[PDB]
Parts: sequence; structure tokens; C-alpha cells
Amino acid sequence: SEFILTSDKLVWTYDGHKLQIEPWGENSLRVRATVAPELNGNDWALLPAKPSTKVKVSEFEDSARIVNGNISAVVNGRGQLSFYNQNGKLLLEEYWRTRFVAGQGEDTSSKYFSPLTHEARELKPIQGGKFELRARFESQPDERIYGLGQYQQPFLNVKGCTMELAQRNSQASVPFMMSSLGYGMLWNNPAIGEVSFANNVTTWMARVTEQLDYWITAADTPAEISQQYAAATGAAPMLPDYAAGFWQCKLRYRTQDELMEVAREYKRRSLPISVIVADFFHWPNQGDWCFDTREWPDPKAMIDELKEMGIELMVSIWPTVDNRTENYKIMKEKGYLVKAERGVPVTMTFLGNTTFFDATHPGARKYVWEQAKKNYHDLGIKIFWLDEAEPEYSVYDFENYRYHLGPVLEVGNIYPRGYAQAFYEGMEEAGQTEIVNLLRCAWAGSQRYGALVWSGDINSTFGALRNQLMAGLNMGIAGIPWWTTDIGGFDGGDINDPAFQELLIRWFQWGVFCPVTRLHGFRQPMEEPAETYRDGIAQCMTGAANEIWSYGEDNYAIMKSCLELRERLRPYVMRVMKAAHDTGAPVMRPLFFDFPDQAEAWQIEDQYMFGPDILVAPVLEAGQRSRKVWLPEGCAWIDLNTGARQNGGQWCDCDAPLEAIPVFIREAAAVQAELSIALE
Amino acid sequence: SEFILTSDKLVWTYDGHKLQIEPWGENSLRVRATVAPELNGNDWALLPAKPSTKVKVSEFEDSARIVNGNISAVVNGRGQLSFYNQNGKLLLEEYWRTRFVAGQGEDTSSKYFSPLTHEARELKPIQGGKFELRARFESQPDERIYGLGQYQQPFLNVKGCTMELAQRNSQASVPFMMSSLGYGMLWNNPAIGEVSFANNVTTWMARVTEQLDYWITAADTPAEISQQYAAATGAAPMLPDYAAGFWQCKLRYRTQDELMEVAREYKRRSLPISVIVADFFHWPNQGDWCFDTREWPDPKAMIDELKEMGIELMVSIWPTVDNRTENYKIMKEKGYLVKAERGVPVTMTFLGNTTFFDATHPGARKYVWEQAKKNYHDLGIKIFWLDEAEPEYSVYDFENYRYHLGPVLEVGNIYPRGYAQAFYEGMEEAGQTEIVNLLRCAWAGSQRYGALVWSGDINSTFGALRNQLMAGLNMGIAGIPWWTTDIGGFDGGDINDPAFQELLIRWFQWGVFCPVTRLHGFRQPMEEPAETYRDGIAQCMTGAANEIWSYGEDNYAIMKSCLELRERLRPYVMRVMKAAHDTGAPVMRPLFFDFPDQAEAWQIEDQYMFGPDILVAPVLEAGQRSRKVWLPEGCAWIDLNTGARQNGGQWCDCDAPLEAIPVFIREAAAVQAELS
Amino acid sequence: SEFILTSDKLVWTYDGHKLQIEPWGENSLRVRATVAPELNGNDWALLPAKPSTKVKVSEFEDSARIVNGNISAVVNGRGQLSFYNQNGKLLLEEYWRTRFVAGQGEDTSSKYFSPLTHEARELKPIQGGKFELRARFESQPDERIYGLGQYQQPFLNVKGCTMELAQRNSQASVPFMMSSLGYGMLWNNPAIGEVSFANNVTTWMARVTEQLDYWITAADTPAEISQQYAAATGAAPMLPDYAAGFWQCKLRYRTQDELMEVAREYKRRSLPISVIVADFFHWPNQGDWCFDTREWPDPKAMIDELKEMGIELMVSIWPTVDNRTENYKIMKEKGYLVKAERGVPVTMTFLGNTTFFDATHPGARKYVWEQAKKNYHDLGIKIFWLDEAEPEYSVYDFENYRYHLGPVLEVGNIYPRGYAQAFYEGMEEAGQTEIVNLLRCAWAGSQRYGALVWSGD
Ligand SMILES: O[C@@H]1[C@@H](O)[C@@H](O)OC[C@H]1O
Ligand SMILES: O[C@@H]1[C@@H](O)[C@@H](O)OC[C@H]1O
Repeated sequence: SEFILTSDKLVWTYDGHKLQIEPWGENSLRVRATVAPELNGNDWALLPAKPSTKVKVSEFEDSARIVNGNISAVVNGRGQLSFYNQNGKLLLEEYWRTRFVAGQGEDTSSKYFSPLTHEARELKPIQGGKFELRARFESQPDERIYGLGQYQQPFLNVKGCTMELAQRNSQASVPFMMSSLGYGMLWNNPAIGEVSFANNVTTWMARVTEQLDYWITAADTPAEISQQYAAATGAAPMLPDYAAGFWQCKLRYRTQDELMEVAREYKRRSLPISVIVADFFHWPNQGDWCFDTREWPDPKAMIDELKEMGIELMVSIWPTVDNRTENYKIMKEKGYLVKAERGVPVTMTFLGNTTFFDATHPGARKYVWEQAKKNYHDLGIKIFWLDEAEPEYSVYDFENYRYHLGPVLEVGNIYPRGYAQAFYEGMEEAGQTEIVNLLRCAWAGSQRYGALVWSGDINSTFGALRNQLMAGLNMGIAGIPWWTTDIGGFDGGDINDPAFQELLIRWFQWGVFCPVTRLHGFRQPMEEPAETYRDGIAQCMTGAANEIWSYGEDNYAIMKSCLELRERLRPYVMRVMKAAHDTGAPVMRPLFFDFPDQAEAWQIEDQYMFGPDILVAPVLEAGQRSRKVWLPEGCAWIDLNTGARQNGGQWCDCDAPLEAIPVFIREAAAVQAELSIALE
Repeated sequence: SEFILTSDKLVWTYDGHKLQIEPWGENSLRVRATVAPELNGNDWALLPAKPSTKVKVSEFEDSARIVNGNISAVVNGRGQLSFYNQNGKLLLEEYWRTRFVAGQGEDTSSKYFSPLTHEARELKPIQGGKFELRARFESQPDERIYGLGQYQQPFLNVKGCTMELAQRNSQASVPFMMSSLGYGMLWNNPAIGEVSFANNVTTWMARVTEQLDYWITAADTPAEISQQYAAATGAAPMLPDYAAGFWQCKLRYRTQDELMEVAREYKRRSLPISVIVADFFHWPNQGDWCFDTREWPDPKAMIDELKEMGIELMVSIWPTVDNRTENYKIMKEKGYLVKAERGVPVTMTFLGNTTFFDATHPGARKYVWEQAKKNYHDLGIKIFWLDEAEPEYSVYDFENYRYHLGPVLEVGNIYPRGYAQAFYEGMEEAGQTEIVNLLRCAWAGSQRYGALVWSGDINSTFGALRNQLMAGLNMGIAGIPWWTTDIGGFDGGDINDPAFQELLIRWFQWGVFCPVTRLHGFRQPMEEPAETYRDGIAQCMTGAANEIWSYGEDNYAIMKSCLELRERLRPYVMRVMKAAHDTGAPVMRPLFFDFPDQAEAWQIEDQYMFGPDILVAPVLEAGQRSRKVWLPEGCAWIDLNTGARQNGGQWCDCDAPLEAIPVFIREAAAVQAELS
Repeated sequence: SEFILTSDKLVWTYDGHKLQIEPWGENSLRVRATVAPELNGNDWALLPAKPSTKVKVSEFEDSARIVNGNISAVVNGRGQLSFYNQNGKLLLEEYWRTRFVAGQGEDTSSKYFSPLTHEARELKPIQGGKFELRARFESQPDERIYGLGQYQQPFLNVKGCTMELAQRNSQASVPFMMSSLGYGMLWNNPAIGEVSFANNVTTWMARVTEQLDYWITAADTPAEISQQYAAATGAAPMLPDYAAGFWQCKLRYRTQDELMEVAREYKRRSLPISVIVADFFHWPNQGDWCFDTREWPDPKAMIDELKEMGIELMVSIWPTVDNRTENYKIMKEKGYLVKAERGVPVTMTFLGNTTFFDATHPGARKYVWEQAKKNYHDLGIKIFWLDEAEPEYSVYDFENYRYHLGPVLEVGNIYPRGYAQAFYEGMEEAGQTEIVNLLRCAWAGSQRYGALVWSGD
């Protein structure tokens, strides 16, 4: 057992195991461990640390301590690590269950004493290869845990849940967690694996990795933890003003004329609309990244007319390259494609045999961007829909694929970040200052590349709606403030069905109070294409209509008033977006973000704060026409739908007719005067 | 998608996947699934089923259904399975998250619709080999889960916990679970893996296996579930009388004279003592399985004097075979040893380079038994301490070891069952009835081989005591009624330390109300052997004394009264042991076993029932001199220590002086008269 | 298909596969290939090359060519490589059997056209890991092949033989071959593997590696090839004069008295004797690296008398460290031991449970040297018997052991070179010139560390 200490770094070593703990921003430490000769140069999501104020390394009781403001790490003589805040409260301790550790007998008075033989930093060597990593920590009885990204499950607090650390359609692993004990932790490792916050033990796992790497931070409030995390992995940029308005989309406007008729119809009805969208397969083949001139005869004319109308066009980008295209040949020559480890060299079989571009290859990123620049951005398109961003392998056999940076098992989760990066850096280089792209997935730090994330191809049910609410709130805690969904969900909504229409309205009403308000879906009844193939290329179907007038008159009136409300909220939304850019605060956030000292704020999962001034209580059940709403203590609240003033610190039994979900405004906030509050 | 239905069997198939559901005892079904050409012949823990008269297989719309009494299974046209009780209530449903399944689009109105692509029955092919199995089930927000064996954790209800399906010192995987929703389930698969009862999904995993195999049972009460499980995997036999008395042990009586002096001191003071124990390294070398005559000059004379005193001798058995022994040579010739897949052919390095005998090899079982028969059983020893039963690899690299029945990844967890079987079958064939052996580990069905399990080499702390209460209760739920601990814990207790002495008293008081009352440990200050080596063989140390007079007179009086109390309890213990044999009920039970209709019985984890008539509320903290005790509704309760009558259905603040823990007797139960 | 050419380097690339060919000494080329982003910094046995002044790089038709004195490499537009001497004679040709390669159809008039689909440079990805390498070359009907090291087989010419690229007691993989066609080739890769010079195809194999790396040289005579190889991997030093005399040894002189009785009896009979040897287990325990004073009560007096007699003492060094020793404890603390990947942490069980010192770890080399220096070299011992140099695992499960430089599968064969290096560098640092140590095993370049190899048990 040997400490190698300096005035601002704590190293411990035994039998080739090196543990290194150091400052990494105010109130924060980075922890790395390896059994390789040295630590490698991989920083993954961590940006360079701003030098720390008042770091102190010391020795006591055969241990070493490193303090960095509000956090301290204690490594004992057996190499066992625990973290404390400035008040001496335990935040996080390693889980050890051994009788012999670091060449020493374990202390029999400790819960660490056990014949089971579990290590807290298990770097299990893979034969012929690298290491399978398990980092074990003790569970704590009181601990509530948030963040981790976007998971399809009805749990805000994920203590007791196990999350796959992998990217799949409708899932985003963004492995920053925030704990009710007053710390946050980033698992700074893009390897395929798992995090289980089991009641009996916390275990983070990487299938293949070179070393343990995580970042841990402490503060007295959630807001400070979020700010410290944004300083560590990057701030969201400022949202462009157009992105706070209404986004109209469906699967799919098949032609220029079809898309333009929808846009004109919105303007004819004097309805708000800021973005309209050309979904996938508007192109000749996958990997061409251009409009098919047969269905889209004059894209610049479309874009020019849309600009007169005050509407931005977004276009679908797919990361797939079909093996019959010119770009396949060139990208294959240059090694810009992902590779199958075994079997046929095809990563996806949707409407052709395609291979994903390698978003971890800087050359590939630049190649794909410059195709998009030439064929889209140069025409005035300022938003890209970066779909299939995981990427969506036809079969998720992560072991069978390899990237520029290594096997998908080792580096796979960073793919969506690189995909976002390709377009952000490219667009910034082309002179665009405010950049937002719609990403289906993300990793830690994706926020810095202007990633507006949406929750993918979920089904159209109340079950899904509930899952999306939890996922979006957890995404915000994981540092992704720009987040949205397909209003109505993606799959299964028949436009004539009363059950789906009710879901649509509830989801739309929630959508008004999401970071971005975006209507999209694959509506039934679907329509097969006229011809199944053209030039040997399989043709893409479309769903039914998905405009706000497509669901009858009564529903149109509700959705129209939702659009008008969203317009009135735009100034507030932009203030909250600025605060996200400035402070790392999420836009939609759990009640505990704004009211951390109130017990109920840590228990309630079916309410949230849309910025600091608006309390939202969505309706998550079919048929429900009332619900209970807790009003936080510390201010009075104005009921948006009735104008009644309610004191904080009580439960209200709120009416929830089909026409409105319960929403309350913080009394005397600037947003109160910006809204029209009717008296009923 | 194709159903193949008969009068008593449901089969579903698509793309080589075969799902087979059939009756397996009353109110029970066996579920199997494979992508191999056919199901194999491995039954593992399941005994032959008594034929069910009431089985009914039906087809309706696109689905098929099989009912066996109080359980039914429905399989839809997409091969997705859920279970219901006789009232039609959901017990358990598979977890599917796909857009396409069984050649069909998934229903978009169902929570099963998802692009994530998780199957409920994932048989993932291992390249060049067999399958990595994951069986996924939906979680339920109100589901509380018990059993699974013996885990070193402070949780009775294990909903939210993840348990490793592996055997290590102080852990036993016995993978039967009982749910508060009204079903029990056996994972009938000995593969290394894991069970995660996570809030978001339940996942059972097997690292290497040929097929999915589980057994599920339904009843309106826990008692019926326990009974149905015992019919599935085997009844505990009848406990022999002598096992209900006091078992005296320490690490370690180094000589015949040392052991005999302790027994003589117990008799000199007219104290109860039923079993005395010779711990490990009383032998010349590992794999000799005999007394070393230098320290044990006349074993027959020891056993005869102990018999005159009314005491049975138990002896340590280690499954290790040192490579310098004659038995290593012969066992190596016959192929009766465990094999390392890679590296030096050594499985443990404790006091020698040893290799474990293969408890899954029927020949090796017979060989080891016949050695123990010749050197011990023929002398009159009739209890064996089957230690290191996991077995305790120096390094738990399960992938690096192989048994007769296959790689340890595929079959490893059945080792302790085979180890118990070797001795139980051997002793039965030698004419012994009512067999009991002290096993350190178990698998499903170990109870049928007379396995008294103890919780291994835990530390001597109050934290450990708390874990042991939970583990023992969960072992009973998993069908292991004969269970015990080292009173005082194993490791770290200094006999002169007041703090340890307090723990010892609290643990002893609890041990009186355990299925077996057994004093053991490795007490400080330890003593190194005089000679480190003798004939090149590393010599084993000892701990300090561990007799009831070794901790002063005040503690002596307390433990003496504990032994006298245990003797008065013996007829009740034998009644509860017979009930365990007859009905599969545990001996130490969670409150919900006897009071399943009462909410508090499913919440309280620091009280339990010692049989149906005694409520026990252990003191689990240093310095504590009182505690809250919930008294179940439906009977009056008699305070064991005051004789006071208390009505059921209330919380009482109970006196808990150092000299007694709170214990209550069901009013008018036969044991009331027996105890005062 | 793309060539990236400079005046002294040929690079070809397609789909991330990079092939790099460059001069590496007179009449010699280095060949490397990888599918990683770039070539790594591992040179293994190759010393830095003296600059070649007349190197000529050209492109013609769809091909490219690099000439360096007596050798030239030609790479066609499909990335297929062949070597020629100054007379235009074919030396070595890659083995390809495909219908489609480097994005192009294969030529149907060539023996390379085949549905079999074998590549000459097969970097087969290991799932979650690195690469399994096979480098295939055409066999040639009258090629005779020599070198490769020390194999227990009655064949000087090894055309038609298959040699394991692994170290075992009585075997040494030193993977430099000399062909009768007039070239030499070093497989500059320490991975566990195989070289088969089969009549139908030549295949070099590496179980685990990051990249292909070999060195190839051409000349009109063997003597020139041997000279060019010594310039590439290092010259043997000058042998000390005592090493040409008679070395007397047995298993084993157990005591100081027994050894000295033999030495004196050689002198009493007026017989020549230059070296006498103390074999293994003259020490208290494995990893102590000192005389046991019970059997060897005054080592200084022994060495001084042998010096008067004109005799050098050599002593047995074992690389094993028994787990009861003080050096085990310290070497474990510092990470200076070889590690088992699975199972008991024991690499050899001969007369105790021992773990090998990691001869690929620079710190461990220095640690073991300094023990031998304190206990042997400071007393006047000038020769070390570096036994068990493979090292001799009780079980040769190469997949189950890992070194400082990586898994034994990737780097294992360089261990005996590091073991030699530890003592050579240490003795040189202590002021000794003309160093010779008795090594049981070797890799390419072991000669530069004064390695007198013997053929084992
Ligand atoms: O949102 C959808 C996206 O997730 C993908 O499946 O491509 C079509 C889009 O409509
Ligand atoms: O209980 C102990 C057992 O678990 C093992 O370690 O052998 C010695 C016994 O005292």
C-alpha cells in the first residue's frame, strides 16, 4: 500500500492498481483507476477543468484526504474510497466485501469484512484483450436518484431500477446522475454496460474498457449540482427564437406540393407555425443526402416561400449509406463507414442494405456534413433532423460492430454525440450562430452541440405518455435541457379513433409546457406507396394526416388554443432557455429543483416546473376529468384556467376537463402578465 | 406461430423456439423453452410429479390456455405468456418490448410495443457453444418478494434487490422465491448468473445453459406455497432428537484431550450438551479424511466416553484433496476431481495445494463417502460437518472450473446439493435413519439430503446479526427449514472485550429460538501453532476458548439459563420439525407465514415466528434495553419473561434487559405450559 | 484504392487498411499494416535505421514501387505486394485468393482469382478486442528456409515444417528466417502464434496483435543477409576470453565445499577449466537471490580462491518469486510480478508456489538486477545463469497470463529478451565490459544483450 501525494493530487497504488483522484472544477473531483502501466489520454465528455480554489491534500490515520471546496475524498490504507461534503456528511462510499485487501487483513469490526470477495474497483482482465469493469458502491437507505438520460419506464426516482448503458431507439444513455444526498456523478465512460441502483448495492459496469473514470461533484442544492455539471461537460448554447414556436411534422409529407399546402393552410387559418418538416425518404437513395427532384422539383423555391411565411424548413438526415450509392463507394474507400465484426457487411436492412457512417471518425463527420451543406444548408436550411442517431442497428448485437475509436462494446455510446457534433461544428464553421438540430439520441455533453433530443418511436398510449414525462425530466437532470416528444406518440394512433384523440389532446396540452412544442407521428390508417419499388429501390409509405384540423372541430378548437397559449409563452420560454445556457438548469424540471427543502418535492413524480414560474400537472389517464395537485410552499399560485388565487403549501382537487390540464403560475412572476387568464 | 395441444400439455413454437407448459404437482406448472431440436432430460431440483387429475388445456381466439387447479397459463398468438390464479387475478406476466415478434407486428395499444427489442425468453447463442439465457417478467408496484436462499444483506423483502446466482462462503443460492401476489417460483437451473427484482423489470439470467426451465405454483396462502414447493423438490426428513439440544464448537479443539476436557466440564457442571465438534485440520493432510493419531491417539475411546455422557461427536469434513496424498493419486486416476480450465491444476491454496472432489460425479461422491465411512462412521460418528460446501475456490473465477456435469458456469450451483447427497445417501445405505449433516451451502432441494445449513464465516458484529436474521428467514422461505448460525458470529470476537460479550449474549438469546442452537466461532486472541510446518505440511492455528464459562460469571449465568430454556423448548421444536417434514413449513418464519391477512406481518423484518406459537423480537443493537414489539391480531399473547397477558393487534414497548429478549407465547398453546 | 507517396515512403490504403513500406537499413524494407486509425509506436526488435540515400519511389499504370538497393517492393492497385531483387528475380509474393479485393474485381488470368476469399494481410477483429493476424505468402517450389530459432526437430531446412511462435523449455522462437531465394525476413511481432512453411502456402500467424510488422532484406550471399540482420536488431558484443574455455557444471553442486573440491581437483590434474557453476536451489528460497549460508558459508572466499585458480564462478538465477519471501511482498506492492488472468495467482508450483518477475516491466528488471548485484555481482561474480527464461509456466496456457506490456498472447515471446536485458544493462551500468550470461531462451535481438543460449532440458 503506497500513497503518492502532491499538494493537489492523490494517488494510491498496490499491485499495479493505480487510483488517481484530483480536482476537476469547483466542488468536484475526477476519479480514475487502471492496472495498465499508466492512465490513458481519454477524457471523453470532460472538458478541461478550470483551476481550483483552495485544494488541500492531507494524511491522517494511515489514510489520505483530498478536499476541493464542498467535496472531499478519503482513501484509507487498504485503498478504499469514500466521499463527504463540507459538513462531514457521507455522500458515497465504495462497496468492499473481502477478508484480505491491498496485502492486508480486513477489519472484522467493519461491514467490509466478508468471505464473498467483491472489490469496489473490479478491473477483470478479458483474455487477450482489455478489461471488464465493475464499480461497486454501497446503497443508502434514504437515497433518491435522478438523471441517467431517457428511459422508457414510469419512474422519476430510479433508486431500485437497473438501466442499460446502451443506445436504442427511444432510449438515450446520458450517464450523469443526481442524488438526494447532495452530490452528482458522471460515469465518464462510453462503453456498453449497465447501472443498477439496487437496494442492496450500486454497481456500474463496462463490458470493455481500459480504465475506471468518473466525475463527482457536491453542492447544497440541485441547481448548483446542475451548474457544476454544465461547467464540466459544456453549456447548452442559446436556443434560436424560432425553436420556441410550433413545429409541424408527420410521417410523411411525400412531395414539395404536399408540404407547402400544409404550410399555406396554417397561414390561411392564421395559426402559429415556426417550423415545418420534410421526414425521411424524400431522397433518391440512402446516403445521397439530397432532395429527390421527382417529388421535390424546386427546393430553393419552397425554402424561399417558407421564409416569406416566417417558417423554417427542417429536413430528415439518415446516417445510413446504401451500398448502391456513389457515396458508399467513396466512404468505403476512405474508411468512413462502421464495420461489422462478423457476417455480412450490412448494419441495417430498412428499405435497402445500408451501412452507418462512423460518427466517431472525424473524417466521416466532415464528409457527411459537407454533403448536407452542399445539398441542404447552402439552400437556406438551418435545422437538421438527425434521426437514427443511436444508431439503429437492425439487430442490437453491440459485440458485432466496430468504430474508428474501437469496438462498440468499448466506445459505442458516444456515437450520437459525434453525430450531433458533425452538424454543429459544420454549421458553426459555415457562419450559423444559433444552432439547434433534432437528435434522436445523446451521450454526456451532447447539449454543447445544440442537441434537441426527442424520445423516438414510442407507441401512442397513456402508458407511453407517463414514461415520456419521467424520461424528459430525467434528461434535464442529465444536462440535456432541449428535449421534446412526438405529440401523440409515434406509433398506433388512428386519426378517427376516440381513444387516440383523447390521448392526442392530453399529450398536446403537456406539449405546450415542454421545452419544444412539436407535433409528429406515424398516424393510421397508413398508405402503401403507389409503386413498391422504383429503379430497384424500395419506396417508403406514409401515415395519415397529422395537422391540428385533422381530428374534428372540437379537437381543432382545443389544439388551436394550445398553439395560441404556446405563442404567449414564447418570451418566457426564451428567458428559461437563456437560463439553461447561463446556469445548466433544465427547462422542464422536477419540483425539487425549485423547492429542494420541501419533502413533497422529492416524492411527487406527476407534476413538474416549466421554468421557475409555472407548475404543470399533466393528465396521464384516459377518461380522467379531475386530479389532485400539490402547490409548493413559499408563494401564492394563480390557476391558469380559473384565475383563482391559491396559497402555497396545500393540495387542491383540480378540475381537469378535456379542454385543459391543471396549470398554476407563480403569483407576480413576469409570465403572469404575459398570459391571458380567464375568470371562471 | 403454432400450438401443439394435448389434454395435459401446451406447446407453442416459432422458428425453432419451443415453449412447453405442463402440470407439475397440484396448483403448479413447469415451463420450459429451447431453440435446440428438443428439450433435454435435465430435471435438476424437480422430483417426478404426482399426476394432476384436474388439468385442462383450451384454445380461444388466437390464444391457448392450460389450467392446473389454482394456476393457469395463457399464451397468446405471439407466444407471450402470463399467469393467473383461480379468481382470474394476474400473478405474473412476461416482459416483451418489441415491434415484431413471432413473425407478427406487435400490438401498438400494448406496453409490449417498443423499438428497444427485448424478448421475455432470450436464448442468446454463445459462439461455438450453448446459450446465455435471460428470462424477463414485468415488475409490479405492489409486489413483495422473499426466499432466494441466504444473502448477506439487511433485507427480508428483496423487491428492488439483485442477487447473484452463485455459491460463495456465507452465501447460498437456493432460487425459490415467494411473492406477496400469491405465487412461488423455482428457477430450476443451476447455472451461474443473477436474479434482479428491479423496480422496472424482473430479470433472471443464466451465463451458460441449454434451455429455460422454471416451476411456478399458486395458492391463497404462503403455507400452501411452501407445501407445494416441498412436494416439488423434496421434504426435509425428520430431525433426530439430539439435533434439538446444544451444539458446542470452536475453532478449534486441537487434540482429543482438549475436546474431552470441555465435554467433561459441561458434565461436571450438569449443563445441557447434545453435540460436541472437532473442527478442521484434525487430520494428517487434506484428503486423508481421518484423525491424526499424534493429536487424537484413540478416537474410538473419545466417542465411547462421549456416548456414556450422552453426547454425539460431529467431525469436520473438507472436500479438498492435497496433491501429496494417496487419495489424490487414486482420485486423479479415476477422474473424481474438479478441473481447472486453465493454469495450474489447483483449486485452493489454504495450507496446501488442493483440488476439490467433484460432488456432481456419482463415483466421486461414493469414493469420498466410503473414506468417511471407514475412518469415522464405522467408529460411531453419525454427524458430519460438510464445510467448504460451495466450494470455496481461492479465487471465484467460475469460468475457470469444470465439473463432471459440465462447466461451472452451466452447472456450478448444484455442487453443495451433491456434497450433502454424498453423505446422506451413504449414511442411509449404512442403515442410519433421521440423518442430519451441517452444510455450509445449499441449492434447491438440499433439504431432502438432511442439510442443516449455517451462514458461514461472517464477522462478529451487530450488523452481521441483523443480516443473519434476514438470511435465515429467507432460507426457510426457500425450503431450507434446518438452518443456524455461529452464535456470536465467526470472525473478530475477543473473549475479554465487553462489547463482544454483549453481542454474544444477544446472539445466544436469538440462537435459543433458531432451528438449531449452536455455539461456534474463531475467537480472539488467536494462537499460532507452535510449529508452522510438520513433515512439510502447514499447521493450522486455533482461536481462544468458546465455552459458556469462558466469558465471566455474569455471562455464564445468562447462557446457562439459555441452555435450560432451550431444553424446555425441545418438545415444541420436535413438533415444529415434524411439521416442516409433513408440510414444508419453515421452522423460523416471517410474520406473514402465520398471519398473511395482516398488513403489518408483510412489513416487519425484525420479528419472526418460531413455529406457530412463539413470537420472537431479537435485540439487534448494542446498548439497547427496550424495543417496540408488534403483537399480531387474533390471539392473546403471554410474555415469556413476566407471564403477563397482552391482547393481539397492538404495539407494545417491551423491556429488553441484557438478561432477556422480548418473546411472546400464543395463549393456550401447548408450549405455554411447557415453558413455565 | 489510393497511394500516398513521398520520396522515401510508399503507403497504400483502402477502407481503413493502411499498408506502409519504407527503407530500414541498406538493401532492406520495413512492412507494416493496420486497420487502426494509425500505426502504433512499437518497434519491438528493430533498432533505428541508418538513413538510405538512394531510395526510389515511383508509380506506374495503377501500381506503385519502392526500391532500396538490392530489394524492391511492388504494390499493385489492389494493394497486393511482391518483392524483387536487383536482378528482377522474385523473392517473396503475397498469397491472395479472391474474386473481389480493394473494391475491384480480381484478374481472372491470375492465380489470385478464386472464390475461396483468402487475404494476404488478414487482420481479423477479435470481438471487444484487438486483431488475429494471418500474413500469407505464396510458397515457391525450390525454396529452402533456415533460421527461426531453436526447435527440437531433425530438420535444418524447415520448408514443409510448421513452428510454434512460443517459448517453452528447450524451444526458442527467434523469428528471423533466411531463404535460399536470396532474402531474409524478420517477423517483428512478439505475439503467440505460428509460422507454417507449408508446400502449398506460407502463413505467419499472431493470436493477438495491433498491427502487421515485418522487416525484409535482400543480398547475393547468406553472409550479407546475416550482416544486414545484425545491423537491424543489434550486433553480438565481443565475447570475454574466459567464455571460450571449458565450463564445468552439473545438477547440482549442493555446497561450497563440494564445488571447490571439483575446482581444485581440476587444477590438481592440470586440466583446463575456465568456468565452474553453482546450479539452482543454492538459495534459502526462490526470490531471495542470495547464497544460503548454511551450505555456502563464505561466498567471497570461494570467489577469491577460484580467481587465484583462473576460474570464473557462474550462479543460477531463477525468475521465480515464492510467495513467502520478502521480495514477493515488495514486488507485489510495486506491480513487478506476472499476473494470472484467472484462477490461483501462481505461475509455477516447482518446490513452492511462485510467481515470475515481469521481465517486460522496466522497474521489475531493475529490481531483480539490483538484488543480484547486492548479493552476487558485488562479490565478484561476472556470469549469471538466467534459467527458466521462457518463462517455464507449469502449464503453458498462454491465454491465462498477462505482462506489463499486455497479455502474453500479444507480447509473450519478448520475455527472454527482457530477462537478458535486465542483467546486461545492469552489469554494463556497474562498469563490466564484455558481458556474457547463459540464457535458456531468446527472441529477435537477444544477441545484443550478451545472450549465450543453451537448448534446455
Ligand atoms: O420519427 C421517426 C423516426 O424515429 C424514424 O423512424 O424515421 C421516421 C420518423 O417519422
Ligand atoms: O466455521 C469455519 C468454517 O466456515 C471454515 O472456515 O473452517 C473452519 C470453521 O471454524
